[PDB]
Amino acid sequence: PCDTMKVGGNLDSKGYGIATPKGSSLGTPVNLAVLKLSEQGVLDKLKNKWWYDKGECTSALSLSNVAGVFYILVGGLGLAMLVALIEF
Amino acid sequence: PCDTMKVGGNLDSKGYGIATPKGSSLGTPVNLAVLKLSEQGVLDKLKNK
Amino acid sequence: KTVVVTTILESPYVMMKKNHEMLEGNERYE
Amino acid sequence: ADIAIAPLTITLVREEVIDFSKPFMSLGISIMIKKGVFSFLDP
Amino acid sequence: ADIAIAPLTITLVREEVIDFSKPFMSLGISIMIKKPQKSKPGVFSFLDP
Amino acid sequence: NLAAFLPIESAEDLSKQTEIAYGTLDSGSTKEFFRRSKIAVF
Amino acid sequence: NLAAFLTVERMVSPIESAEDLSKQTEIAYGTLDSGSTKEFFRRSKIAVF
Repeated sequence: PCDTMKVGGNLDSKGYGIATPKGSSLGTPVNLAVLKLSEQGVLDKLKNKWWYDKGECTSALSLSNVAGVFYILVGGLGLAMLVALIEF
Repeated sequence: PCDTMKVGGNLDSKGYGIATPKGSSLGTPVNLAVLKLSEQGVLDKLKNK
Repeated sequence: KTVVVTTILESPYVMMKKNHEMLEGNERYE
Repeated sequence: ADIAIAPLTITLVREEVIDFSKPFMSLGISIMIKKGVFSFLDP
Repeated sequence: ADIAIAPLTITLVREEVIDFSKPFMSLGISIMIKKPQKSKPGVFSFLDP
Repeated sequence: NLAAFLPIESAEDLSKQTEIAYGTLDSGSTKEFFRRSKIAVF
Repeated sequence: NLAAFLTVERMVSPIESAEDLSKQTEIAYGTLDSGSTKEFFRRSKIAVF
């Protein structure tokens, strides 16, 4: 529902990191896999798909900032025409 | 002279990393040194300075 | 060879599929 | 288990006991808080 | 040599041959161009308000 | 006056404001980072 | 609002986009000969890069 907001900036800078137990056979290859994905740009594609794809959330003045005065003007022109025709 | 500018955003994200040859004994402690400096906020002070 | 993968349901990193009752194996997580 | 493909955050203490990889996404701590026509008469 | 405390950038190829540390500063590719050249307003700029 | 017409803003402003309540996850890098911190604000 | 400007006009200048750079062949762009930047572009497969 977009009922909240982020304020200010980041207190500390860090990164999420895959983990493995000491001496794992997976540790050496996962590093190379991460670097290859980073170079290819895959991580950015996943980020865009799961973050931006879920998105549900001087300068001159614009007709919007003054439209009210235009509404009053036209309404007045109308009231005037009505008064005149009534008198006629 | 401030006669140039950075335009747009970053195409790719990376980081600068200290390096050491394979099997160096310095590799293990340099990681810890970097993390300790980051936590203490020394790197922030150097960046600002 | 098979990897024991640990995770937590911290969206959008890990979240169950809709109607995952009919999903079996790792497919029940998206 | 044998691996953690998770939103796990790197830190000095956890490295002393387990081996992390190169970060796959960067982040930082942050704070989360709760979020006229006749306007020409406002002045 | 034995170490590189430099603005060296991490990458897959260099890791295959040498051991890096955790990044001490983050970055990204970017584009550099001549500074601005603040233009003059414009005949008929008296309508811009 | 028409011419003139035409909350917390940072962590320090949060620390100063005791009226506003702030918290973190019980077990995570965030709680540990705050607990092990030595900066005045944290 | 005219009173509010004045300064804004005196200092008006635009920018660019990396896409706008790739589209324009008239503007010339290059990188360091031996750097992570050149290698990253050489190993890339993204359309713009």
